[PDB]
Amino acid sequence: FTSKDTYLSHFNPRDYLEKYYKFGSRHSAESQILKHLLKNLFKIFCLDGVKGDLLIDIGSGPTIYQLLSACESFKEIVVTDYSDQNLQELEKWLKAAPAAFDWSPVVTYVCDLEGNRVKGPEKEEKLRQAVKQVLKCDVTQSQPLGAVPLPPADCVLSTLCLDAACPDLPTYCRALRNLGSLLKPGGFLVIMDALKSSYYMIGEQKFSSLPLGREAVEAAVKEAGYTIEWFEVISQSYSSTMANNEGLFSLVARKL
Ligand SMILES: Nc1ncnc2c1ncn2[C@@H]1O[C@H](CSCC[C@H](N)C(=O)O)[C@@H](O)[C@H]1O
Ligand SMILES: CN1Cc2cc(F)cc3c2N(CC3)C1=N
Repeated sequence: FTSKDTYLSHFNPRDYLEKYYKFGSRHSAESQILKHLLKNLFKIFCLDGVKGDLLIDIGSGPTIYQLLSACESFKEIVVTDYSDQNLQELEKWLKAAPAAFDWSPVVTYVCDLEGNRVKGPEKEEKLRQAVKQVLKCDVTQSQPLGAVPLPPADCVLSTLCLDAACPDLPTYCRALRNLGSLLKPGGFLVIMDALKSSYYMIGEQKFSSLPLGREAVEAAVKEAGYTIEWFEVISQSYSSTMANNEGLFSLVARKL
């Protein structure tokens, strides 16, 4: 399995954003999946009653797409990744660096799902002010943020991280409990990840992915102290040149 040092030495954040998050008129498997993720995260943070004071995002990578509907429903967003270089990319955007990744196609798509109430500029300034803390993170540790003081959060979010981060089910189920340590009892857990998948590519470079099915996922979340409110499985896959998944699951859970 890809080790944490392989993420520190070889995970290229600029390449990663270019292969997966360049929203494209040409209807790429990647654009479709991104459109799938974007309409689910709107559904969860805007239509459903998923709102709170504090949202922690775990495995943020170099991406801000998972936070664009979230910032409508939370006052404070803390973003985390195990890879510093990833957190360095994220911050470029937060600072509105003119060398930050261009997200606006995505910001336009979301500004649309939310019924054009706001322009691109002012949905971007909602997210920037919402993100209060950018922190090192590790889902294998029982205190994944280490020493860092944080109030109990109302929602933990993890997009396409825990498949990347966990060599096996025991580790996977351990990681779920550990994110619960950051959550108020009856606090929301949101996970969007790949189903039946062993790898994904960032350019020439190969990264493992925990190969796990519908049953295994939903079993681990119960084990970890959660009750599932909704669970969803789309059959849409990544390009065959990039990933070997059979689909993607989304879930909203609660902490017993
Ligand atoms: N043990 C670990 N703890 C925390 N993050 C980890 C980890 N192992 C890998 N990661 C991070 O998990 C991420 C997987 S890529 C996911 C990026 C983004 N959330 C998206 O949905 O596209 C990488 O940024 C990698 O650095
Ligand atoms: C963007 N993707 C693509 C992808 C496809 C896949 F099948 C499995 C995994 C990924 N990962 C994590 C695990 C990502 N971070």
